[PDB]
Amino acid sequence: SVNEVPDYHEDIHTYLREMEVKCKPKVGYMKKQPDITNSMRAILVDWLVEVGEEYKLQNETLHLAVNYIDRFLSSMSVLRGKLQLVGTAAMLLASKFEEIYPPEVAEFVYITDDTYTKKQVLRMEHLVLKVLAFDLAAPTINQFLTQYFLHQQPANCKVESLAMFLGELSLIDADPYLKYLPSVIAAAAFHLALYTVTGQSWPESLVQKTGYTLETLKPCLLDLHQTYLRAPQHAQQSIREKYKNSKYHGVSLLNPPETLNVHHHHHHH
Amino acid sequence: SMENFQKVEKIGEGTYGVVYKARNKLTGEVVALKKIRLDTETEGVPSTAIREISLLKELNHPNIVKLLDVIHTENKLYLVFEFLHQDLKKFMDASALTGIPLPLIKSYLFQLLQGLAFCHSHRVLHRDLKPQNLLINTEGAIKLADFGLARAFGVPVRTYTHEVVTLWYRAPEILLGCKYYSTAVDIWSLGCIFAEMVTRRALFPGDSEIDQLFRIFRTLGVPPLDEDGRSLLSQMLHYDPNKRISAKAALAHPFFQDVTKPVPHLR
Ligand SMILES: CC[C@H](CO)Nc1nc(NCc2ccccc2)c2ncn(C(C)C)c2n1
Repeated sequence: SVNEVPDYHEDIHTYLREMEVKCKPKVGYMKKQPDITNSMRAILVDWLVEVGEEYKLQNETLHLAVNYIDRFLSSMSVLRGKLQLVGTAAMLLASKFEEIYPPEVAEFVYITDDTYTKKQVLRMEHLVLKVLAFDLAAPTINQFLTQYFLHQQPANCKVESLAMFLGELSLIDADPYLKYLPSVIAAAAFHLALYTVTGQSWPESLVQKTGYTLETLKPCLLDLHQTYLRAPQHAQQSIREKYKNSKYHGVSLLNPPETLNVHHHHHHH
Repeated sequence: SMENFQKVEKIGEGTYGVVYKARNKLTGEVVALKKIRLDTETEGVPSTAIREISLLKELNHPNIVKLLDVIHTENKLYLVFEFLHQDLKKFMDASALTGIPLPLIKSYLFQLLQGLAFCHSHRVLHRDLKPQNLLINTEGAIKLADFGLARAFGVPVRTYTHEVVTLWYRAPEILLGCKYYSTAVDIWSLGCIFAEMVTRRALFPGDSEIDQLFRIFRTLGVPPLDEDGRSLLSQMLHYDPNKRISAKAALAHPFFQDVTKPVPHLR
């Protein structure tokens, strides 16, 4: 029905595919940050996951905040002691954009444990808006996933939760995930979740919609599979903890598949 | 930062901020300035501004008001908009006795649907389509304005803010508090506006939520409108949000086969 916007979904998909290219952060950016690293970024993103859980925020808000952080850090050098300030302001901005009831500024100050002042958070909010030129309506993995989910017959709640779990894991690790577009990560996440739960593969109807085949998705899929396998040993554990809950059907407790059983023509493969 | 602008008169106050008519002293351009106060020690930049600026920077269409510049001071934000001479509410009031010619009504509705189709195609719900937010110029154009209550939506939609759309233009699915609402809510509003252009009276001027619902129940269960007009209107005001016509489909309706672009009709 109209909640699925039949007359516009294809226009919207085409537009989002245009915009994700324009909203893409710089792939190499951390190499050009003298004071911060991918490991520090992982700590920050993992913390934002915790914040999102604590304040019961939308996963979309979390994805938006990460996009803002990566775009900001693509343009602006930030010292280590100020990284969490960028993150806090990003999460505040994402919340104002996306949430019906965003937390008040005082709650964002509280979550940072009084390292920063309220003035600092507010001034950083303004700086982030300037640097991003108010361009905050970024396409997320989540936005593509919900569109992909409509191709289920019927809907599978464990598939949906696991795909979201895998998409979320990708936010933690700039290497490799910065080189992949949200539509591609969502596609690889959907396939991997579909296969883990049901044994099914990336649907033909989504091949026609997205133009993505398992062949084009392979590099991202192989990365995501490895991330999934190594997940219980990752330094960052908030997403796994989150997805143990009944809300997400305890999908982080599921065993990842040992192999993807992808097509290999050679006898020795 | 605002040295080049000379304020002329106060225009009014919309969803947020204050709007002034101003002139650019260097280029001669007449603009509308929306002044937004921050809030620098408490809540920062309002979500209304964040949404309107972000979305209006994306939305470039003849029937959506043009955002020209954002001037980013420490304590205030100034949005520079194109100036439009009149709003549709004032125009209808000015036309209370004369009426509005059908070709202009048809042109305005066609353009509003073009603008709205553009919004929905770019995942934006307006959610505040009332005559006060529809702006007209001397050349026959009409444009959507005040995106303070607008929202970028996902597919499929999830639950959004309930306190949306001023009472008179509020779709039944909002009034009854359905957990989901979509692009259909904007169509309802434009249907109400269509009727209001024909009569120069609000279609459902409810005094309360119950009165609002009763007024809707009466009518569905506009004299001077032809068969094609009433056909389109009934489809724009369908009770079922699923059955309600889309802006896209509305543009293809027989009512518009002979559409032109007349000039108002009053100054
Ligand atoms: C939409 C509501 C806004 C504030 O009442 N009114 C308004 N009205 C506008 N024009 C109508 C008008 C002109 C002069 C006086 C009163 C109203 C106008 N033009 C550009 N802009 C914007 C989008 C900042 C305009 N805004």
